[PDB]
Amino acid sequence: MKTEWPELVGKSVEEAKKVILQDKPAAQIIVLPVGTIVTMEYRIDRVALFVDRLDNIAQVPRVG
Amino acid sequence: AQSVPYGVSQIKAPALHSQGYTGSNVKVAVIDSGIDSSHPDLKVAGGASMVPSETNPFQDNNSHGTHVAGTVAALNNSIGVLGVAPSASLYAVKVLGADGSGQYSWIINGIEWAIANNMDVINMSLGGPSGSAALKAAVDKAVASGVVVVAAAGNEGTSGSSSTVGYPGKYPSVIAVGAVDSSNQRASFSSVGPELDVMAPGVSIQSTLPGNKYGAYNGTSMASPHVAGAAALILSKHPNWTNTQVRSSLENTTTKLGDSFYYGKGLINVQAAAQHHHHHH
Ligand SMILES: [Ca+2]
Ligand code: NA
Repeated sequence: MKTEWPELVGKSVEEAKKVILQDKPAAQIIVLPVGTIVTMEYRIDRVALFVDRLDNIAQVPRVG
Repeated sequence: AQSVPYGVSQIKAPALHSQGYTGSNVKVAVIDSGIDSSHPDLKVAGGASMVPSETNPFQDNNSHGTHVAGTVAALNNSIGVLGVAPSASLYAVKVLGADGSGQYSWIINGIEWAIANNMDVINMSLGGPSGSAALKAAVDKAVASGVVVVAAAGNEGTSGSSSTVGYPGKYPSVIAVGAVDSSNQRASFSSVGPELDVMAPGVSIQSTLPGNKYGAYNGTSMASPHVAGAAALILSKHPNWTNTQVRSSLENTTTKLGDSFYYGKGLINVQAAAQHHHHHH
């Protein structure tokens, strides 16, 4: 079971969503700016995507 | 009938309650997504919002801050859950929007508000992978000012021999808290490293949710308020103890678990912390 996507760093947010939804179709995806502070709860159903100001992935996506 | 979530029992908070100490007159800022002040199992004493587009700190559009608040201080009554420090003066310092995220300057503004309003304890169930000089300066100033500052260690799990504790937990002035389950086993997501200080329950933690609901959440976010609530119990029993002393009392009386890289000093034990003489059990 895949829970991290290091190969998506540097890709567009659009390609990242498509790939994550192929691997985990029930994923609850949220897009946030990289370099913010966020809640520290753990949700097995969630994949947060952290993007730079150009909307490319700037941190390894993972479940949580 | 009220229920006592297992984690409140596991850190031995009921021993303090039976001695008569419940966090009365101790001011605790939950620096987070707000707190739903309409919940009948919470009493919110005050607060402020640093989120430019969400100006009401007593409206929690995410749910996270309300859950964290209930672990700190859900009321002692015949409903819902019981908090670690059910008489604490609870302050909603909203620095995260509905989406669970905040700018560094918003978190810093909240820490500054807490200092200016004489908070005794700050809980920050929040984090990010990078620090900043201004963030470190804010937490250091709060600690220099006498505030006990507690944060989630992060949910990054393991990465070989590398530390995965996030900020502000990773700063020396902040107590970084990892998560265990009811068997005292580290949760697989709990961050690791030499900055991990103590552990507290962070798996399947029942607490208050907005709109008069309850539910079980997971995370180092859930572990952190057990320690912030414990700090408030300790201060209610020893109101002249400094933050330095409160911090040492929690660190020095943990139940040691595994290696410190994974478990820090072990599970907090607030009964032992609130005695005069401290040792590990
Ligand atoms: Ca209650
Ligand atoms: Na720290």
